[PDB]
Amino acid sequence: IPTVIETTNERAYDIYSRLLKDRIIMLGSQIDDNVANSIVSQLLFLQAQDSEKDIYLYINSPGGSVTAGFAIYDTIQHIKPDVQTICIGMAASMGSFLLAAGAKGKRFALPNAEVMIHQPLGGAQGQATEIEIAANHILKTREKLNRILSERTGQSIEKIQKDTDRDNFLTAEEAKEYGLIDEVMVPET
Amino acid sequence: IPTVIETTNERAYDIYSRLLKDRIIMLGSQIDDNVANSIVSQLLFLQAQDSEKDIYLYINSPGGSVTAGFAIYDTIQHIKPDVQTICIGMAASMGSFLLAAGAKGKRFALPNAEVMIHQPLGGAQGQATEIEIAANHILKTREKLNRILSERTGQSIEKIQKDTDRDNFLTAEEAKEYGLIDEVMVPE
Amino acid sequence: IPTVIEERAYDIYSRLLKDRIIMLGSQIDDNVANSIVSQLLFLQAQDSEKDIYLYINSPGGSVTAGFAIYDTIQHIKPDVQTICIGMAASMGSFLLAAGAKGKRFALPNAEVMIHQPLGGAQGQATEIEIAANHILKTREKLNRILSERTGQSIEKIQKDTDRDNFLTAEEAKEYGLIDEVMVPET
Amino acid sequence: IPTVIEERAYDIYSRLLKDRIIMLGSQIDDNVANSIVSQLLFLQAQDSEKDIYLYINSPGGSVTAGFAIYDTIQHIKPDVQTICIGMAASMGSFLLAAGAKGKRFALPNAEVMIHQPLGGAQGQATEIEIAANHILKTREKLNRILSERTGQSIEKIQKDTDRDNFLTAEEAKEYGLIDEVMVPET
Amino acid sequence: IPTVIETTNRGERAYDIYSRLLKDRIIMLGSQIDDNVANSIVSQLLFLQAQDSEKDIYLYINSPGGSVTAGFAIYDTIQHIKPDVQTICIGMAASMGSFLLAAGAKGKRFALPNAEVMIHQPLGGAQGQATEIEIAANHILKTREKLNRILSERTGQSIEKIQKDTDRDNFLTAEEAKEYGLIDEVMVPET
Amino acid sequence: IPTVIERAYDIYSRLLKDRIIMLGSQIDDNVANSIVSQLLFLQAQDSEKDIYLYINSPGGSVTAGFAIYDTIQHIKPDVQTICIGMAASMGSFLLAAGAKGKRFALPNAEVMIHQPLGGAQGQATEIEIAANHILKTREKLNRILSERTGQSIEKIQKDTDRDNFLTAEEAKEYGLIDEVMVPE
Amino acid sequence: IPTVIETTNRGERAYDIYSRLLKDRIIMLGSQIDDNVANSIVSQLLFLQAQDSEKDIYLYINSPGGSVTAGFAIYDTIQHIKPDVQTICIGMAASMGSFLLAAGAKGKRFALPNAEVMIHQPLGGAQGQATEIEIAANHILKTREKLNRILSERTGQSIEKIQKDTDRDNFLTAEEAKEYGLIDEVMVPET
Amino acid sequence: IPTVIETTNRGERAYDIYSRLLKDRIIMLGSQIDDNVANSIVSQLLFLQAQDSEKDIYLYINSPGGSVTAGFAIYDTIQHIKPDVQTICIGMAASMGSFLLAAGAKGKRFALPNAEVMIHQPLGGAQGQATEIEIAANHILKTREKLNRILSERTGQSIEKIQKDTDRDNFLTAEEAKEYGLIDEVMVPE
Amino acid sequence: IPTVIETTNRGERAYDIYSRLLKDRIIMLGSQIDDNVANSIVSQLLFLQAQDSEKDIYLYINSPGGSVTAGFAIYDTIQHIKPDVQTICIGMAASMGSFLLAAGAKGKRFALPNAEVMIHQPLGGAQGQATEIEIAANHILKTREKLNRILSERTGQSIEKIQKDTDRDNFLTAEEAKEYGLIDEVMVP
Ligand SMILES: CC(C)C[C@H]1C(=O)N(Cc2cccc3ccccc23)C[C@@H]2N(C(=O)NCc3ccccc3)CCC(=O)N21
Ligand SMILES: CC(C)C[C@H]1C(=O)N(Cc2cccc3ccccc23)C[C@@H]2N(C(=O)NCc3ccccc3)CCC(=O)N21
Ligand SMILES: CC(C)C[C@H]1C(=O)N(Cc2cccc3ccccc23)C[C@@H]2N(C(=O)NCc3ccccc3)CCC(=O)N21
Ligand SMILES: CC(C)C[C@H]1C(=O)N(Cc2cccc3ccccc23)C[C@@H]2N(C(=O)NCc3ccccc3)CCC(=O)N21
Ligand SMILES: CC(C)C[C@H]1C(=O)N(Cc2cccc3ccccc23)C[C@@H]2N(C(=O)NCc3ccccc3)CCC(=O)N21
Ligand SMILES: CC(C)C[C@H]1C(=O)N(Cc2cccc3ccccc23)C[C@@H]2N(C(=O)NCc3ccccc3)CCC(=O)N21
Ligand SMILES: CC(C)C[C@H]1C(=O)N(Cc2cccc3ccccc23)C[C@@H]2N(C(=O)NCc3ccccc3)CCC(=O)N21
Ligand SMILES: CC(C)C[C@H]1C(=O)N(Cc2cccc3ccccc23)C[C@@H]2N(C(=O)NCc3ccccc3)CCC(=O)N21
Ligand SMILES: CC(C)C[C@H]1C(=O)N(Cc2cccc3ccccc23)C[C@@H]2N(C(=O)NCc3ccccc3)CCC(=O)N21
Repeated sequence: IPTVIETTNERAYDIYSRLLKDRIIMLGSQIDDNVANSIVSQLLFLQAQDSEKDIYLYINSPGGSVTAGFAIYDTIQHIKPDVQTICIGMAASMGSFLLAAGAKGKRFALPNAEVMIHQPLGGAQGQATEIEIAANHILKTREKLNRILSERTGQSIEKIQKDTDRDNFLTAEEAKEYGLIDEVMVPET
Repeated sequence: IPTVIETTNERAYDIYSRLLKDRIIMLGSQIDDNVANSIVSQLLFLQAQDSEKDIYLYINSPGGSVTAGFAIYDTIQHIKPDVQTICIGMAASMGSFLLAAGAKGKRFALPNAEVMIHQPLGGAQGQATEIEIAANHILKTREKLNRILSERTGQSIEKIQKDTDRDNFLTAEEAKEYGLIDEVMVPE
Repeated sequence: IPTVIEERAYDIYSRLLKDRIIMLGSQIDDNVANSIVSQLLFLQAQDSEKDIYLYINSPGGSVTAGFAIYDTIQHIKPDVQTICIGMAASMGSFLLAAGAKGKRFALPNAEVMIHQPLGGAQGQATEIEIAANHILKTREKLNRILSERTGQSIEKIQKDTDRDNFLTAEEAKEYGLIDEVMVPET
Repeated sequence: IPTVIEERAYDIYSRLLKDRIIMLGSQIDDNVANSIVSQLLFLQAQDSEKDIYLYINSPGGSVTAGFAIYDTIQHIKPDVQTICIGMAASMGSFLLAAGAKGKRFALPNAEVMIHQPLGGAQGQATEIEIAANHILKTREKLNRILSERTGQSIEKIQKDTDRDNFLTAEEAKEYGLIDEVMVPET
Repeated sequence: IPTVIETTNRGERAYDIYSRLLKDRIIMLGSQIDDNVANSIVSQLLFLQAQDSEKDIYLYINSPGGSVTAGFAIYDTIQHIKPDVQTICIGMAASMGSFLLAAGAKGKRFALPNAEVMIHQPLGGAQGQATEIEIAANHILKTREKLNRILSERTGQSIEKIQKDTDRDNFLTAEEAKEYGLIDEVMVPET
Repeated sequence: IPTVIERAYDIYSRLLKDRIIMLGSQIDDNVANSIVSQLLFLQAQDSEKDIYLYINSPGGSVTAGFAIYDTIQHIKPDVQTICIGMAASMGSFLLAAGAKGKRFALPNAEVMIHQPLGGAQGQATEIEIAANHILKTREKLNRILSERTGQSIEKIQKDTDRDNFLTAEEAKEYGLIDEVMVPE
Repeated sequence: IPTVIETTNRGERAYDIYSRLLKDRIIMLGSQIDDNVANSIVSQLLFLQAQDSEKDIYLYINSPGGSVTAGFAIYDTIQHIKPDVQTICIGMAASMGSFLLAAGAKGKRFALPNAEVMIHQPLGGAQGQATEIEIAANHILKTREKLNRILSERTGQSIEKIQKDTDRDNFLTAEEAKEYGLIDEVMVPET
Repeated sequence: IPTVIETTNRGERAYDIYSRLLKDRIIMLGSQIDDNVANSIVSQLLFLQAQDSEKDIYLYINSPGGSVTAGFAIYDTIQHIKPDVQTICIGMAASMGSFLLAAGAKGKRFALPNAEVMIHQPLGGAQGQATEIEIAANHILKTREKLNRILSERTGQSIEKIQKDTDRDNFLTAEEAKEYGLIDEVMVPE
Repeated sequence: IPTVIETTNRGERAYDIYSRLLKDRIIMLGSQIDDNVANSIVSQLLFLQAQDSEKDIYLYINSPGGSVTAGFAIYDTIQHIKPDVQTICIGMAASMGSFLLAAGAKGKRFALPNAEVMIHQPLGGAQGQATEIEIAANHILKTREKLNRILSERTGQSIEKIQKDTDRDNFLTAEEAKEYGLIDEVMVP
């Protein structure tokens, strides 16, 4: 991880910390509780710095913990600044959920980025009533995810259910048509 | 596993095979598909030998596969002879279910034998709809087990549900009172 | 595994085989298939008229090994009865359905399950394609034969095998996988 | 593995061997080959006129062990029928094709697969060269014999074995690996 | 990792050797491409643009390749930014590494004389139900078409030729890579 | 392993009744002891009649191989050697050790010859001892192969330096076998 | 392990090949010498004596050696019994295996032409306190003196030569073993 | 890894011992050659050129070799840059390590008296289908020709002799390496 | 590993204890000799020469030995540089460690009273074809002759005596090492 030195009228930054100085947050790995806590803490801090200016959330993630994902989601919605979401490389599972949770009109993906949507994965072991509890829980968390995706894509709950049943790979352009993003970010002129 | 000799007008038997000659079947281990297939085959054979005479099912088992258990259960009910069930040492899970499935009035347990009843155990991993399928399945299998236990003990489905929620250890005497067995087999 | 004696000594499974009963009681692999195939061919040579009884308590297994058993059942002259006791799943329930017309049974609390075939593929994109085309062609093949023997449509079987589908013995009868639920005697 | 009594007692596979049926039902290694070879030589000594039946349900295996079986089949006087049930892949399908002319069969839903031989090489560049030359020479050898026995060209076999190639029984007949699909009575 | 110290009029700065290369707009892609490596490269590229949107960037490539998806994070970011990104293959560029070598700015894709370039199909895996394997197979095949289409655009070779030539591992010399269109020049040694 | 009845025999034991010995696996001390015991027994049964040694082996222990070799040479009967499938390393050595004019291979059988493999670990003088030993055992093997193929020690050394795969026909030309056993 | 059936005037008996050799007073020492192998060989020797105390016994040796203690179980039993025990080295006799080769009856110790004979010191181990290591070291050294003394008696070589010659691994040809006194003759083929 | 502190006119600067050697244009190739080691050495070489394109660079070699590809990253970068790169074998230079020893600037390839130089063929592996093994075999053989050709150019020995001499492991003394042409001089004590 | 601070009147510096010893021209060879340890020691020796080509260097040795090749990297660099390199065995010097102890500047090779010196043959391994084993055996034997020749030169003992004496592990007291010629004096308190 390289270091960059910025000159003034000189401060040293690791490249990711430097991006954070310009209000860019990197969600570039599997989403676990650690990654969520860091992103949450960055979002809260960037608000305290400036509650008006845009934040940029870079997403290259295969997804991960639903619950950790919702830590990030709730914090994005809570804070005053618009949070732009930009999918580069890949956004899958909770990663593509969070891609869709970006501020209205500021959800992007670069041309060859990969977006995937599916159902949540989990597990249950033990007594029949314990398995029932876990099954009811993961199903309730599927309804919750599907409801919010419906709100933010404009697709129906019924269509999202059908389309998330098995792994569903989308192109950037297909993600735009679906409502997961607003624009495909074309290269500059 | 020792060998014994029978005389008459002489054959060598391993001790378990000799018990089988006197219509005694040993269910003495964890119930898996192998054990079930052997017990099923023994039951069918003993019927062909004599469709009138009683069969004796010895049970010292912690239970095991529900499906394999129901292979034994259905075969017991299907055949013409009465199948006595005798719990010695321990009958737990599907083992105690099968103890209760013995012929009416011929379900026994020795004084210090342990009987335990509980819910079926399982597992599910993967997508939400896959976990749903597995959960619906194990719950349907619970209703099925509870319904048959109700029929054979005389207890209500509601009471069996409550009483199987956690592990429930019973004495032989308590098992009699519950309806899982008919008598505690007293000594000379 | 106990021994029974009638002047001749038999292990219990071999004694069942003397009365034309074959035990399919485990995961279906190439060994189990070869044994069952060999038993079926032998029972035909003993008597080509008399019924054979195929006991099924199996979670299924190899599709290819399953089709060894299937083809041999169809090839031989005797009717092969199929009787599901405990559980018949995957290729086990396929073979349950392959029994002679009108002689496919299940006992009351037996469990029947149907689903799609499972497999794997690893390597280059064209290698994965080959494996994917293969498992899909083997799904069509299984679905076609199940359609023929249950009387259900290929389209319905596809829908119904998409995820694991547990059936009661009675539900299996209604579906056409078996002909009768074998009730207890009098 | 069940026992049948005919009084002489036989394990089911040994009984099949009494009727000149040899089971090739597993991965082909040196053990399996040695057993099959020994069975073939014995059956010849019993009767050099009567047909032998080689059952094949194998994913293949050792090329060299395979050629032990192949050479022994060709050497002995009796015709060796080959019958693919379930699956014949790799060296298994090679041996299926090596059966006596006009007596190579497969049951309707049996699976036949052909591909190139698999191997490995590790060490110095000249050691890898030696191993590479060797496996390539053994590919030419296999392809040449398959060409002779199917009637297909060496060039077509090379193209068709490049990647895994799954065939139906009917497709195997058209290809020349077998002479006929063994239909049931109906 | 060696530290070097630079001297100026406002002070001395200490740099790890790689960070010092980054100060001169040189980015090191020198390992298996995973999501971490991609995120770092992307972040470097975005930063170097903000420093100066006119000046060239130099992407050193010694990589066996790796994640296709992580590779496309780097690719899309190269194309998006204003500066030309030079690509220089030293030692080896294979799989997604050679793809990215070809994605350098037109006329500024280089390889040193004894560098190794390899092209092949993407690798993957699938396990489970037949319809799950179908999905994965369709996906990796669509990703092959996507890679082949872009390689066609940037080498000038046809999609049909790239398909044939990537079927199995295909090792190229630097000179062969030039002829193929993966690079523009073999970088000869100086005077 | 199937049983045949004539008196019940496992298939390999039945081959032994007709003086056929199976060398069908990696050569270790167990396999050698069995083969040696079979050879001594078959001599006691009949010291005139031929013995048939089937070979489908990748080779193995040099020392165990020489147990079989010395016993073949010692006994009165001719021991035919027949390579089916594969004969490599000590397996191809033993193929060559068959009675003069009765060394065969079937058409697609594989014969391979190479140097002996080994290992040494510890002090410099311990490695020296092990190196001298494996080199002396190479000379020994090369000398006997020279005697039985008719090739020179120098040519065998060159030809065994790296793995050398031969066809049955090539093995005949080389002198490892006398004939390729054709089908009638 | 194959079965042979011997057909005679009193019967039809079936033998595993090794048991058949034992019927002709041939004992197989064909593996690593541990306590099991020793107990079997001892039991065979005692039985063959009870069968016939006049007739020769034949001890086949193809062994890399092993337990010294187990080896001395075999040695002492050979010396105790009345019959001569011939020893025949085929393939290899090493460590305690070559010791036992030398322990055969005087004039009846053989090796086939390409058999390998090796002699060396006993191997062992010690771990723990200094006085425990001392005990183990004294023990293995006394056991070396014991082996060397008996080898001296049976080869005719001096204790001091055996010590020098067993210091490192010492490989001998059959012919060299004859010259050394470990065997009496190299068994040459018929003619 | 110890730290040394220097005193000058622009400060008092702390260096890890290896970084201090780099300040005097000395690069340490002291481990198995993998892609990391190559990238570091390449980056050091490019930096030392930018510092001063006239002054000599010193490449210390104590390596058993390693990746051929990574080795050629170092080789090509040495040849590309303007400064002479001296090569000095201390302890051991084997496989790609001895190749790089030979790639030093003409007349400035050294080895200390008891240093060990070894040359052999490249090692590799191949697993899978016959055509896959063919591809890998052709590749490692083409890479052998490539290495042999360059060694021929820099030692002055023929391609045929190098092939024969690299067939199995070949250990050389420093003096034998001089005679062979892998180095120019054995560096005697002062 | 503790830190010491040199508090002077001109320049306060912090040093890890080993780096501080290096400031006084003391090099620690205190572990198994591998290529890393050799490269570090070599680099220290070269640096100390550049600092002052007249002043003595002190090489502390507490090592069980290790790589012969790496050992000869250290040996050759000692002999090459202009300063005398003192060698001081404390605790233990074995294998290549005792070789390097003997390679110290004439008259400046020391050992403390209860230090342990051990000499033996080099250890190695060989696996594969007979000709490969031959090559490895010839190599380790040539390397033994090389070590024995240099030990002979620096102890004053004959090559024949060193061969005999290194055949098996040979433990020496400090005093015995002096008598042998591996060191010049036992450093008394
Ligand atoms: C609506 C709150 C934004 C306001 C309230 C509050 O509820 N929290 C709890 C709190 C803790 C962690 C994460 C959260 C995420 C979401 C919501 C709340 C979260 C802390 C917050 N503070 C703050 O933001 N300070 C700004 C700041 C300063 C320095 C670093 C980072 C942020 C401190 C003072 C205060 O009253 N609050
Ligand atoms: C009892 C018959 C009324 C049921 C019917 C049948 O469906 N099967 C299939 C079958 C196979 C395995 C296990 C089963 C368990 C339960 C029910 C069936 C089971 C076998 C049975 N046979 C039989 O008992 N023969 C006598 C016998 C002799 C020796 C051993 C065992 C049984 C063959 C003749 C016949 O019509 N049947
Ligand atoms: C189709 C045969 C019914 C007729 C024909 C044949 O095609 N095979 C091939 C063959 C081999 C193995 C398994 C098969 C499975 C299915 C179809 C074929 C299979 C063997 C068979 N034999 C036989 O049944 N013998 C009777 C027998 C006696 C005792 C045990 C087993 C079988 C030997 C004599 C003979 O001509 N045949
Ligand atoms: C047709 C003969 C000319 C073949 C010839 C021969 O070359 N071998 C070598 C040999 C050994 C093993 C496997 C082989 C496979 C193929 C060819 C050869 C094989 C043995 C064979 N014998 C035989 O068949 N005996 C009959 C028999 C009886 C009982 C069991 C098995 C075989 C013994 C007598 C004899 O001359 N021969
Ligand atoms: C061309 C605009 C669309 C760029 C736009 C934007 O979309 N992002 C998102 C973003 C995040 C990560 C990686 C990306 C890669 C490609 C595109 C976008 C990427 C950040 C960017 N910013 C910036 O460059 N700031 C300057 C800077 C300073 C120091 C380091 C890096 C960047 C912040 C200000 C701003 O409006 N944007
Ligand atoms: C032919 C004699 C020259 C051999 C002589 C001899 O020195 N041995 C030692 C001995 C043991 C093991 C393996 C050997 C292999 C090769 C040579 C020798 C081997 C065995 C042999 N015997 C024998 O053949 N008995 C016949 C027999 C019958 C049945 C089965 C096996 C052997 C016992 C009686 C006897 O004096 N001898
Ligand atoms: C020469 C007598 C001193 C032997 C004496 C004795 O000391 N033992 C102990 C004993 C046991 C095991 C192994 C030994 C090895 C060496 C010495 C002794 C060993 C057993 C022996 N017996 C016997 O040989 N019976 C005959 C026999 C029959 C069948 C098989 C084996 C032996 C029982 C009768 C008897 O008095 N003795
Ligand atoms: C010698 C010029 C002809 C090379 C040319 C070029 O092609 N590269 C690419 C490049 C990158 C990495 C490693 C390489 C290795 C070999 C060849 C090329 C390599 C970098 C170089 N730069 C430079 O040296 N900058 C100075 C510098 C400062 C600090 C440390 C290192 C270098 C940047 C400016 C520039 O145009 N170039
Ligand atoms: C009498 C000349 C032959 C010495 C000459 C040389 O050939 N090397 C190669 C070299 C590299 C690595 C390790 C070695 C170990 C032993 C011998 C040589 C070694 C280094 C030296 N330099 C120097 O000392 N610079 C001063 C310095 C400053 C800081 C730390 C170390 C040294 C660079 C300038 C120079 O011309 N030389």
